[PDB]
Amino acid sequence: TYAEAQLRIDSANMNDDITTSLRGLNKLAKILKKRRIEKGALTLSSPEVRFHMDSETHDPIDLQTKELRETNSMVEEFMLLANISVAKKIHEEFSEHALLRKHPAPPPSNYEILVKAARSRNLEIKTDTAKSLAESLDQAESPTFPYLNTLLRILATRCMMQAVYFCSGMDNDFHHYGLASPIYTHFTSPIRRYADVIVHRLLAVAIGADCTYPELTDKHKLADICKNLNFRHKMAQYAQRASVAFHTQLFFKSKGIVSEEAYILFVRKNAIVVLIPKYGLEGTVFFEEKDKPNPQLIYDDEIPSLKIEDTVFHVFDKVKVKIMLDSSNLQHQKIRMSLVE
RNA sequence: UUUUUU
Repeated sequence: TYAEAQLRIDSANMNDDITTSLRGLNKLAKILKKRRIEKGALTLSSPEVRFHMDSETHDPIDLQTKELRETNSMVEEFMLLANISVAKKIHEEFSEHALLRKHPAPPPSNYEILVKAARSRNLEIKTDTAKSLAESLDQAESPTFPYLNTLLRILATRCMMQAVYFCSGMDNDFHHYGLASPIYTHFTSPIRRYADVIVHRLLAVAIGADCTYPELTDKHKLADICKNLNFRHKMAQYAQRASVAFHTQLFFKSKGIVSEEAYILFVRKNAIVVLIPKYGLEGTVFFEEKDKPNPQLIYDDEIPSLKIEDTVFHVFDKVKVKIMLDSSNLQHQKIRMSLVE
């Protein structure tokens, strides 16, 4: 486990051969930490959630967000090293009939809204490439609150394109935007991915360690397999996110009408969507349908600020929110937030 | 709607 191995490595007290090997792995992982950001890789994942149960495991009680250890980043960068190695290997051997994974180049319009939000904030951001963006974003640690930096990171995480698997025979372009590497594929999970199963098959047929067949090298069939595995992949995150949304509703439903103070992260034309860190979820409140006459809303586009007769709301602010679940229709049990006039 | 373990 991670806590036990962390106490193994971080204490020089317990010393078998396995812990010595893990300390050597950590010393190599700090060199990977040296080269890591200098490659141009971004490790800025979305705000996660973890339920913790009760005496029954069917109604979980509390909601906790895990703080990551360094050994997670260690096995991360080792699997990145393995994937880069096998990608260059299959590129050298079978660049016409291998399964590769790309991240397309995003338009700068998705970065320009973030640059406008940084202009409202205390920081300028270069939208040229991932290198200058990551360097100017990592230099933006404000002593007012580091969680404003965290909100900037998750808003940058919101602004990306959808990576996919592709066959090279049918079509060509192999660059990857997110990892700042020229070519990439997945290899290190053949238990839970069929793409890694065909990666193992093509690598075993590549060095001649096992027999390949002509159905394993036909390109159009593979392109169809890449379309199928791209379709199956985007549905799975939809299912997982709907699952955590449903469970979250159950948790909220049995905690009555509790409330928080949250941070506003995105602004609607006539509504605003915020984040609550204590439960760590996203939630929108609409300012158009339960509202007064339209002159109480004044909206700007250069800076998306919404102005009321009392005060103009801005991004990255502590606000007054509540949690109430609606069941106006039994379909789509939805989380409503607040009411103001 | 990258990314690594489930």
